[PDB]
Amino acid sequence: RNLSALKRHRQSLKRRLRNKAKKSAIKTLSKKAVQLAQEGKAEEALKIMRKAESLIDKAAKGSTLHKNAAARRKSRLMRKVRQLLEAAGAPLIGGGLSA
Amino acid sequence: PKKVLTGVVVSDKMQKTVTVLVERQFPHPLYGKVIKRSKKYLAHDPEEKYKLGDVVEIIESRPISKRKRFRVLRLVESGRMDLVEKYLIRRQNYQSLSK
Amino acid sequence: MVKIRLARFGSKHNPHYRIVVTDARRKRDGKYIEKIGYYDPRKTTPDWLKVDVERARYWLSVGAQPTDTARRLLRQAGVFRQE
Amino acid sequence: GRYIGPVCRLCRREGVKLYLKGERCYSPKCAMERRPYPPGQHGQKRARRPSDYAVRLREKQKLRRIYGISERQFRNLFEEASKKKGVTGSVFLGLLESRLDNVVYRLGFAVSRRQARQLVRHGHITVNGRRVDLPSYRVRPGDEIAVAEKSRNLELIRQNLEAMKGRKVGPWLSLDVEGMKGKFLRLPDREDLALPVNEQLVIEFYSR
RNA sequence: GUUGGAGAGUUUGAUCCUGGCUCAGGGUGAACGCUGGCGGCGUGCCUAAGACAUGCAAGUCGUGCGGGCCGCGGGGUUUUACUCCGUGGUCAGCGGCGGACGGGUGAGUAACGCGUGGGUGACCUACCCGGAAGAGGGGGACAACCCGGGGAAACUCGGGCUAAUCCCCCAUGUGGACCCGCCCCUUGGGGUGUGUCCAAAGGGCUUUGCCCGCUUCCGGAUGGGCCCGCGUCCCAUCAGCUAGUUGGUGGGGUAAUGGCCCACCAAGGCGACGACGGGUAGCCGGUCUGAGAGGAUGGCCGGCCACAGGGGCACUGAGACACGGGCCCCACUCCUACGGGAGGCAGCAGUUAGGAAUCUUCCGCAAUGGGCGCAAGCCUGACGGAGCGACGCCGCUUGGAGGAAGAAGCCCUUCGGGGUGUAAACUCCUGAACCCGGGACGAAACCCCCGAGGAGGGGACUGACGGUACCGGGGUAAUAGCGCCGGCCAACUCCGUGCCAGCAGCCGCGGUAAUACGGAGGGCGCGAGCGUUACCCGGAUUCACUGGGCGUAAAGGGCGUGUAGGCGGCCUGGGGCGUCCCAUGUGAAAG
Ligand code: SF4
Ligand SMILES: [Mg+2]
Ligand SMILES: [Mg+2]
Ligand SMILES: [Mg+2]
Ligand SMILES: [Mg+2]
Ligand SMILES: [Mg+2]
Ligand SMILES: [Mg+2]
Ligand SMILES: [Mg+2]
Ligand SMILES: [Mg+2]
Ligand SMILES: [Mg+2]
Ligand SMILES: [Mg+2]
Ligand SMILES: [Mg+2]
Ligand SMILES: [Mg+2]
Ligand SMILES: [Mg+2]
Ligand SMILES: [Mg+2]
Ligand SMILES: [Mg+2]
Ligand SMILES: [Mg+2]
Repeated sequence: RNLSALKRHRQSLKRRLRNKAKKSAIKTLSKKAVQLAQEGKAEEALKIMRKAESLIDKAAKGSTLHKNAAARRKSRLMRKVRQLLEAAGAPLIGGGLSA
Repeated sequence: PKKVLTGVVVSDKMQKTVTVLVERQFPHPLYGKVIKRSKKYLAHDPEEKYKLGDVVEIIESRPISKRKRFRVLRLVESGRMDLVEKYLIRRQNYQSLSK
Repeated sequence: MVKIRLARFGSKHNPHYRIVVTDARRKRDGKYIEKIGYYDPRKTTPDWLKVDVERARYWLSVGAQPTDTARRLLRQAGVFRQE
Repeated sequence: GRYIGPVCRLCRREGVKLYLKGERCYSPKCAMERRPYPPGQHGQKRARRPSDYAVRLREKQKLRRIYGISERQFRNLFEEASKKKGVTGSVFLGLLESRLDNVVYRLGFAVSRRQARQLVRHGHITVNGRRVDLPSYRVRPGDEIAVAEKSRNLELIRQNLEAMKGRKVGPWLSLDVEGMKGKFLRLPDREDLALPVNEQLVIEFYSR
């Protein structure tokens, strides 16, 4: 009586739930480095982008955070840590920051 | 063709923004007379040196605000306040239709 | 993709197709890009099949794969002859 | 489809000998050469002034009845003449004689267009070797009008084919008796076919 | 071989003028009245975006993966049972691609919605094509299935396994992305340096090869998002509207600019060139009229928009805020075993209600087209076809010739005759319908062979329309109706009627001897149609741009002053805004 191709909903929901995960994982994660970059440290902070960045890209392998939307976060996030760090610190350990 | 337009200002009263008033002159599609039609544009003056009386040029530019999609281009002449009157007086003729 | 399909016209009981290119998701008789020849299967004329064999190789190069009743026509006109 | 009614009334009503019957037409028993006045009771009674709209209707009816045709085709095959370049009044007289049911009459295969149309419609006349059973066939130049060989032996055609033998065919046709084929040469002018029609009136009619 | 313009009746004793009303014309997605034959092509719910029974319209892939199930061949512990290998088909499931195209509607929208021209240094595009470089290892998940439990179905829960083009990590890095500087145009474009980050799938066959896939990157084509100048209905009896409003700083957000969202600042924004509000309405190419200018219309063909009972909502994907996907509130409806469930024809038919009115619950993928697997092939109410309806256009038939100084009946009269009238009957001539025999075009490719899965060539299966069209032969004269007859307006007499019955679009006619009413005879116009009504344009130079007026006909403000606006004497020079000329692009197709 109905379209057996309603299966796409199943595929949709597990895709959705398998999207909210990693996308939100970028959030709280990159919400951790900023405070750390604000509250001072860099070793245990510039180490975080290192993985944060790696995840954004990994989201871009699939249909989650796709496109150059990473290049919206991967650009505006490592845009602040710099300015964050000269506020007591100066760009410290050899992480993702060029010079 | 990014539509260059030339027109007299009307205000210098907002930050980085002015009010170019340009004039269009054309016939009447029904009557052979050649009539005037005018329109007000809002422009982008980041130097804040385009001021009142300045007869300037504007261009179809990238969106800057809601009603601000044109940039200022260059200057033609500054000593033109007698036209601003014709705006200052018209809108003050608008005064006398009330209670 | 983009197709080299046909567009049927003419009176009923007189199919007159236009060897044409639309986008794939387009109606049979819509805003095509390029007509490249007429086609009648009922054989009313001696010149009953024109084909831009040079302009075809445009869209054939830029990526336009056609249908059975479209590939054979380019052969009947000789687009694949080049040797 | 056609008139199918009383014919001699037409000829009396328009005060002109409409040659529609056939052999009786030129005979001394042509109703006009018997009763030359409009029919129906008030014939001999004094006919008052023709209203300025009248005389332009009647000539229009003359031609209409001369060729045996309705008034949609008459109009539609008149619209074309008005649009088609040239003098409006005689292009119209061109696309008329081009009609198949006329030509056969002009070819003397029949003495009457009304007679001719039947022969056309019945599968007897042939154009370029094809069984054309259409009266309203715009005969184009260089066409082969002939009696179908499958029916070129009836007891009607020969009598009326013989009846022509050496008749002065229209100065625009080519008749071959026994060969039974008649080729459409050029195309007519009013000066080539003189009729009692001020065709300009039909214009002035169809402009009111 | 395209070209364009007609007026008339009506006020008065009578005339001229202004002036209005009415008519003849063309068109219809029309209906209705009376008739009614055939075929070709089209077209067919404007009304209630109201409610829908039922059937059908969105699937495809074993050359991706695992499994239940049925046939066929092989089997195993020597063994029942059973279990297994291979091949075909079917059921479903994980997975990939398609359900964002197709098809319907016109509620909404007075808006960058549409049309036109541009911009994008502000972006997107899977399947297509072209070029460069690659696929080395390891881990795992959830359904299908098994067990159990519940419900009438809907369905759902709890436990336990597992494969893969599924998930995840590491390895390399053609190359892409990012922060910070540097080389050139300039809005985020183009390189480069150091640092950081990012890849991968297998399946098959004729395996030392080929087809189909995968991953990163650049480019083309197509298809989109957005911004802008310009034109787009009425009401001035709507004269003020504005607190995200208007600009900015900064952050967010998306593929991208944005006052799209939020925080702080300064008061700014719009309007008589008509802001705000009200009413109507989808827009265009086109269509109808008009000589033109103009006026009205956008059904069906095609382009764009918006909607899928009303409304909001986000997910999935490259793409929707998605008609036949999901969620939630409202209203409606349907189902039952009463605990509870479900549904959305403005998709093809078809029903109901509303109406003056609107199609068969048909056939087939043969064709074109679309989606899937390479491929055979599946699906395709898109479509191609037929079915209904004189709704429109066109074509065609109800016979042709001969035939009476003129049968019959009917009509008129002055009784002598005159009309229907070649009209009828009659002779001949062909033969719509009918009958038989043949029988299509639309249909040559996907497939197979040779050939390299190339080029090229050879071979073969396939039709709903339809035994239709058509063709060959035979063979009967065989439906005609409607309006009008006072002027406009073509077409006349008799009878009855006697301000009654009635006709009538304007004038008007009928008040006894009617060419207007009712009937006949006859005549005029059309003809398988004819008339009525409604609407659009015209006629209406009667909103006057072409193309009008204001002494007495409707019309000069009661006068003055004056802002905005409109308009402006003579001469010279400049810029060339309007203006004019040439080229080029666009102006899609259909019209
Ligand atoms: S010419 Fe013929 S049609 Fe004319 S009236 Fe005489 S017979 Fe009758
Ligand atoms: Mg304006
Ligand atoms: Mg001229
Ligand atoms: Mg831009
Ligand atoms: Mg592009
Ligand atoms: Mg401002
Ligand atoms: Mg509306
Ligand atoms: Mg539906
Ligand atoms: Mg939820
Ligand atoms: Mg098919
Ligand atoms: Mg018909
Ligand atoms: Mg008339
Ligand atoms: Mg009386
Ligand atoms: Mg004027
Ligand atoms: Mg007076
Ligand atoms: Mg006044
Ligand atoms: Mg052009």
